[PDB]
Amino acid sequence: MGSLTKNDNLHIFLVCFIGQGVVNPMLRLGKAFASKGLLVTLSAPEIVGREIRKANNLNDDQSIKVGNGMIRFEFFDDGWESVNGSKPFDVGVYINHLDQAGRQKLPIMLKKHEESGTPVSCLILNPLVPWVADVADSLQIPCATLWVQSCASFSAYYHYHHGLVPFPTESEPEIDVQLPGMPLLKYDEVPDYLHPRTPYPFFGTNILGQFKNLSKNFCILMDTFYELEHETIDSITKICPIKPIGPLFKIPKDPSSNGITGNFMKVDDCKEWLDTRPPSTVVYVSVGSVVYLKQEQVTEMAYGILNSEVSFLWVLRPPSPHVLPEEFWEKAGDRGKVVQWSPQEQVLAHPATAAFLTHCGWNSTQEAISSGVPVITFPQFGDQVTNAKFLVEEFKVGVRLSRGELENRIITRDEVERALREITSGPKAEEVKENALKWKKAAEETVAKGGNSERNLVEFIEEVARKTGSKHES
Amino acid sequence: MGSLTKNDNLHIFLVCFIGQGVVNPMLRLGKAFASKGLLVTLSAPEIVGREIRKANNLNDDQSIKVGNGMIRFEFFDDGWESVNGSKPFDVGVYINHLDQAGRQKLPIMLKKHEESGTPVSCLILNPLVPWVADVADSLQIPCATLWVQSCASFSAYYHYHHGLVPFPTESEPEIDVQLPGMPLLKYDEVPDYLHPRTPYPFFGTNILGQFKNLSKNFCILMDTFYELEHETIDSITKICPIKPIGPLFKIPKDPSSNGITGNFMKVDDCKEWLDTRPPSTVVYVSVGSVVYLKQEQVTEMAYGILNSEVSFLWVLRPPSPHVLPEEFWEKAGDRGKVVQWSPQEQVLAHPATAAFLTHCGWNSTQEAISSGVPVITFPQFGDQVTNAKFLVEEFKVGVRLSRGELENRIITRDEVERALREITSGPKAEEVKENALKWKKAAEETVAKGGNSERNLVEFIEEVARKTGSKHES
Ligand SMILES: O=c1ccn([C@@H]2O[C@H](COP(=O)(O)OP(=O)(O)O)[C@@H](O)[C@H]2O)c(=O)[nH]1
Ligand SMILES: O=c1ccn([C@@H]2O[C@H](COP(=O)(O)OP(=O)(O)O)[C@@H](O)[C@H]2O)c(=O)[nH]1
Repeated sequence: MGSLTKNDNLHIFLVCFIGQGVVNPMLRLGKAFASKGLLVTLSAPEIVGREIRKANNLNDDQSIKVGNGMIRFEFFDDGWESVNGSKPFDVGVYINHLDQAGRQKLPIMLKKHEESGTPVSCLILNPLVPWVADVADSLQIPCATLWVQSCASFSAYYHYHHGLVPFPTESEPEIDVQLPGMPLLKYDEVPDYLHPRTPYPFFGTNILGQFKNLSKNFCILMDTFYELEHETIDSITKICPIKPIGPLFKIPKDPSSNGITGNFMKVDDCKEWLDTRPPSTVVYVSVGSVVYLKQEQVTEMAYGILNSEVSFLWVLRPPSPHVLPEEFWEKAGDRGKVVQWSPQEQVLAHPATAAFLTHCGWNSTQEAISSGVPVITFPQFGDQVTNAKFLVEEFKVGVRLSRGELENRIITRDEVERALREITSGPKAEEVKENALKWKKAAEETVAKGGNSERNLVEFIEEVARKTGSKHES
Repeated sequence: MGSLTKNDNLHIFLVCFIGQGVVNPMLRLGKAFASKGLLVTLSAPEIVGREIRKANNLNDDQSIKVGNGMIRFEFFDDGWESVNGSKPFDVGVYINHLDQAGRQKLPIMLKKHEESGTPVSCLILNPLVPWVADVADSLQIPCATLWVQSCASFSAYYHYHHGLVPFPTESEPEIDVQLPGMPLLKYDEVPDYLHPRTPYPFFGTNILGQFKNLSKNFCILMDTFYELEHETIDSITKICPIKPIGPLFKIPKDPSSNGITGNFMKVDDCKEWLDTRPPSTVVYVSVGSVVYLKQEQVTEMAYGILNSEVSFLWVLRPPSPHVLPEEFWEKAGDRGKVVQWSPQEQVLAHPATAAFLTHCGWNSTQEAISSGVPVITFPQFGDQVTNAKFLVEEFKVGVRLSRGELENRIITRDEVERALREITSGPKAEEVKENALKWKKAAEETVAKGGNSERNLVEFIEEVARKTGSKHES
């Protein structure tokens, strides 16, 4: 191999987009790198940097030490407030703006790190900023992308963008889709951003932008694990350099980096009330922050919860409706608790928790899998309808409530009551609970030393080290 | 009459509920009283007082001088944050809480004003705090209520609560309702909070609480004017002591009190862009802050606006979606402006404004009438469907777009385009514009010296003065 003529650290430079859905997985990846001694720069537009500085207490240089590793923050000015003015935020307009502004700002940052003696070893982007890979390719800087949805969802978008398999069109809106290494998907089980009936076609186009220059990333980091989607991963690896490294939230947390958070919203305290509950009795209900439920759907949920008589912890976050029935609060004093934002990981790990009524976002899908908590699937849009199909039919840890908002119907209180009673007692409840405990074990092993996800991460670091030549001068 | 043996001022004590929809009309009434030399106390729960102190710059005693009159603020602790805790806000829960807390706090405030030499002469409440009239009656303190919807809407709720006329029920959901002095209302033209199909039955119950003890108010102040609803007012006055004093926003504003505002949201600047527009060309589009439009409806609005080719000023306020088509912004550079919160009164008074696409809330309905601006009716829920029927069929200043969200259908872009083109040219556009200019004149006269609304206000002040005996000691 040759005698050592240099002993440089590596410098990982992550580039975020907007919102907690990108910052948190990106920040979790950066904390893993910093615990292994690498210098990590979390970079983001200034509109994100305002929320990061407000949520945390960053010092004058905005950096924390983790051994010889480090997590530092470098926010760049996207010029958005000056250009956008009084207009309401439009993510379709913004993503194009960040493309132009990012291509101007990133080379300046990278050139400065080169002059300052801290050259960037690897850029890591996400699907909504694929221009990072263009700048990386032009500078001969290795780059990788962090896919934060399931591998099933990746395979759907890949085959759609490349036209490798017939998808539902306006002429045939209801044909099934058979993807390699996947179960057969119904027309409404494909990530419905890609379906012609979607009200959000722009969300699909934005995700599809990752695939136009995907081959510029030498590695596709995935927030999933091999045991969970082994058949889909086997089929995709033959085409793309994907490497499952998830669940990102289950990687061992280093205490010297646990002070940093990517969550921007206040967290209500659920631990105190959960501790008073008998084990495996509370049904945790949450649709996240992006889902906005109509009043009529909330009412049927309240009556279903009330008629089911189950104990519950309901995350009912309003915008800036929603009134619950009066009879609900008469009985809620003994049975349930209603909050606006819960500590979901802590809640799913509590011994009082029995099930998770969820909208089936991929983070929640993985957190339920990793916690051994069975689910009631209540998908709304996007890849949720896909995650819901896997939770119930493939992972076999779930009970179905709805098929997504494109079904265009209110889920009645009788449907809510039946699903709640089914996940809490009877033969189906025992089956999905047992399967969920086998997924909890598999998730805890893949991130442990020697696990599939842990090995792929160290392999990525070593591959970066080889490309950088961190121990051989030139 | 007798020799004068005292020379006291009056003390008007207004009690608000929550939100700008109550604070602003209440504050406008208080400013009118203070310009006529009366001491005015604007009272509200502390959760409102936080927004009032943040929006304004109140001194240590929180009072402004207007001649010998005065506007002062006295916020009381409703104990809500301690009781509610981590629960999301529920107006159904809150209104009952404010009932219990209000009945405890108001007598303490009133008793203190009595001991401090500033006894309250008249209490003025609103329909969502009718317990004020109970406390006023027990203390022999005159009280009046401020009805902030149309007289047509009052007559609907009055006859419903008293069962004087058959309304739509679950058995007969589609029968018409004939109210005295009113045009025939279709089943979906009754304020739909009262219809069995409403998703918000609690909003109707809350308003109906005003009528259970309405007869304790010696006067019912109305934010309408006689010329506008003369036939309905004639029929109601025979039963109830109503006195139209509106439009409240068109009462002459005193400069020494114009610094106080009841609006809590930031105001984008539209005057600069409107000044560059040729006269009577811009279609102002706004659904207020309470209406939350789905993405699919926003898309059709954008394409209708774009295909209509009209100039526009669109108030598109998102919660804390909503993405507009890319083709929209290519053409919006020359034709339109999109903001999050506009100065609506200033916008409706600008000579460039041509029409108002509105959700037909009563404040917006009156502001369009008072400004001489024709409307496209786009009602959502509540009394809006009633205001929309009057705007188009009775006031004859409007063009109909939809019949409310209970119709349960997306208004297509072709319907948006047809309505936009109809209000901006052709014979209907000339007719509704001419009628709107006749309502502008009638509105400006009723608030001027000698007008119907102005006389009813001075008559109310004199009646308070007689009950108080402000010039004769005992
Ligand atoms: O009350 C809540 C709801 C959600 N979450 C977290 O927020 C993220 C949302 O995940 P998901 O991908 O399902 O939501 P989406 O992308 O659909 O908004 C997850 O990490 C959850 O654990 C949380 O901490 N508290
Ligand atoms: O962009 C906007 C929208 C509304 N308004 C004002 O807010 C009030 C809302 O009136 P309305 O009763 O129609 O609304 P709602 O009660 O339905 O929310 C009116 O005084 C409007 O002039 C405003 O100043 N700017």
